[PDB]
Amino acid sequence: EFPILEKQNWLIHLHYIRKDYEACKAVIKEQLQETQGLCEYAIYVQALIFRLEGNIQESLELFQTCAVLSPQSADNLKQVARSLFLLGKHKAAIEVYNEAAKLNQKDWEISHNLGVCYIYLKQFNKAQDQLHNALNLNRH
Amino acid sequence: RKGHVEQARALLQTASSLAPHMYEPHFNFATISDKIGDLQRSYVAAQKSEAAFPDHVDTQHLIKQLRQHFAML
Amino acid sequence: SKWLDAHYDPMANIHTFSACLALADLHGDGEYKLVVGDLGPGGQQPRLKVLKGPLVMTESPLPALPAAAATFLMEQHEPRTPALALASGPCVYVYKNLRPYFKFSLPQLPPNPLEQDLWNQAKEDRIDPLTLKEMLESIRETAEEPLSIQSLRFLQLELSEMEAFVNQHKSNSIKRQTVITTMTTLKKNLADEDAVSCLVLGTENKELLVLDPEAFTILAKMSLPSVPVFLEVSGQFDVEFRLAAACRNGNIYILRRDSKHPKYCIELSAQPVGLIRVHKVLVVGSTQDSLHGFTHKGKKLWTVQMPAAILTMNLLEQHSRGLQAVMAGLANGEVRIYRDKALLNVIHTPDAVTSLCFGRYGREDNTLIMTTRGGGLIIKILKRTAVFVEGGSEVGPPPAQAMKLNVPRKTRLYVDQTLREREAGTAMHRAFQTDLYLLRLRAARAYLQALESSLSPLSTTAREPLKLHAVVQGLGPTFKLTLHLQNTSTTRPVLGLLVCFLYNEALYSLPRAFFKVPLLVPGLNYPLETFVESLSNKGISDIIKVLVLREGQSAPLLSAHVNMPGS
Repeated sequence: EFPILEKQNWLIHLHYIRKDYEACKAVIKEQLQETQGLCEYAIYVQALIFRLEGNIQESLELFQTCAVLSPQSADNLKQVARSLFLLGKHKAAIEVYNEAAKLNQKDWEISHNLGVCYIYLKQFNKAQDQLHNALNLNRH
Repeated sequence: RKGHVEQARALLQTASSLAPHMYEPHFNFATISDKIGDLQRSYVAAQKSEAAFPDHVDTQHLIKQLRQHFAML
Repeated sequence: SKWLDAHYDPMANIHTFSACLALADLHGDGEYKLVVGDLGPGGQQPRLKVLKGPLVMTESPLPALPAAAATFLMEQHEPRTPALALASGPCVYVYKNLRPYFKFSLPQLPPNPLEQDLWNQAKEDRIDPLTLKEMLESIRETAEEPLSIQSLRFLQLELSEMEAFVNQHKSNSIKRQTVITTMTTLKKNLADEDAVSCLVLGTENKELLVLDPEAFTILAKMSLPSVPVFLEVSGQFDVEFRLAAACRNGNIYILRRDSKHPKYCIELSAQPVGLIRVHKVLVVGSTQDSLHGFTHKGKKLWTVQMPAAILTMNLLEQHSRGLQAVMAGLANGEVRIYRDKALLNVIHTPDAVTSLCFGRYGREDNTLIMTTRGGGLIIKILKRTAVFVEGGSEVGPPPAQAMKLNVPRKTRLYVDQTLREREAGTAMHRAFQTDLYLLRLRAARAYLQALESSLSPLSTTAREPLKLHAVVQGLGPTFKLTLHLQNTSTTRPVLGLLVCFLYNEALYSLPRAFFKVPLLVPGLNYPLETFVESLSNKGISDIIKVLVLREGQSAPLLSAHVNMPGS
């Protein structure tokens, strides 16, 4: 048929789970060029490859595009704030985690990354209960 | 040793740009910039402390300390 | 506890996965015929391949990139082999003795009715370019329910195309397909193999279909909050039914018999690369190479670490011995075999293996087929005499004598030196202090000799350092001098200082000689370049100063740059 089949994400997730990052970059360039543009999962795992290499400044603007195409998803607004925990800008990240903490409740790691990002600040007392909030939902 | 972090992190910043060999500022950058939390510059710091001197001990206990943070939690 | 090398054919081109290989008898005889959904050596066209003996039997083109392969029974009509199923796109193609028929269709779930109002307003020539582009922004941004496989390209089209498609874009009857990801087999109505088999299909709409033999309508429907890529079934029916599935979010989801919700959820740290069950425990493979194990309800039982990256996992089942083991195709080329916590054996020979099955091939009952990463083949054959042992030695920590207490040897030239220290040492202590007491004075009298002149490139009040260098292009009569300023504050931008260099007049010019420095931001380093124009060959040092704005002429950070002798 005419438009796109638009879903071949089952293959790209097989490449990234196999750590074959050189063949996966071809299919990301293939599927994004096969569609007219703005594919979702081809953007996401391309940002998760650059975050494995150290290019965290490039794995933050790609997660900004992935924060646009689905603003009701609690994944990317959580996954952006992981890429801001690593660039050093700590206090900027604790509100984006709160931005995902209100779009979804009862989540384990969002109440845990808020714990560890307070300890790299100097606020300690409101970090100790955050991990207690992160332990009761899921022990790790 | 005294506490002047931002003073120290600029002298190592200019010790590296004068000697683009000699691993000792590069590794020493990545134990100031790791204790703060900037795990992106503290990778490229401890990247050059491998290429300019491999078989170091406390670089290989630092890149694998960082590459666990980069994959997932 | 050894194998037999059947063949080794490293020249073939078989690019596939462990999900799309199957062992069944395509002609109804006793010969088990391997079937492989070959993708393509460079991502080429998908071509179906079946195997008879060590070489291929029939090839066939495929409509799309295939997902998995299974073999399924009809009823008691004939005792022939189960009919082959092939999942590819949103259309599974069943194959029963190489007969292409029954292109099954997905249910094609319809979009949400807020999109249907945009579907129903422009098709009667009531189309406006602006207010269509804003009504879609009220759909996607408040609460999505998007179905944006086709609805997104039903909305992203701009002013020029949509006004040219006032009839066409509204004649595009949307199909709303959804691509199947995976496929597995469940014995229907009972746990025995003599009963019929029942399809389970997971797809991109995070839902788990379950199909029926010979009618293929729908049996039921399950709801999962994440897209599944690895799944299995314990296999029972009509009294109890456990459906386990792994997802892209790194979780383990299990399903009850009729409750269509994930009753128990357990997580990992990373993506599971394979989901295989044992008789009662269920194992996963993390991509951090930590092969776990979880029980029926699912708790932590044991964990084996693997010294290389996991790449393939599969199930071992011997009909004679009754042994249930789990495979692990590693990255260097070895294939480790494991029971509950014991390594059974390894096969070190080939390169990296991507595909793996273990069953009967043709007449022989013990065959463990594997496949190179380049596309070639390698076949192993077990013998009847070999039963699998541990047979593992006691590999200790350090049995090597590589370093036996590396300590340097102290010769006679040290042992006479301690006798000089023992008797006349009391004169040596007072000799050190009164020589060090001049050293503190000689340092501080030379320290303050430059601190008052502020020769040091470091400061405290206005907090920048100053580095400077002669650049490579600065050679000969022409000469270029860079200069490096950078603030050391976090939030205090120093403002509008002055750089001037007094210098003993040699025969160079330096035409600007007095700048106004820009606003230094905290963090960035600034290159500042000049142009020395020397006329003949001399060498004499410059002194480059930086001042505060108007009041303090005390000149902090004056750097006595020593020049190179140019020609």
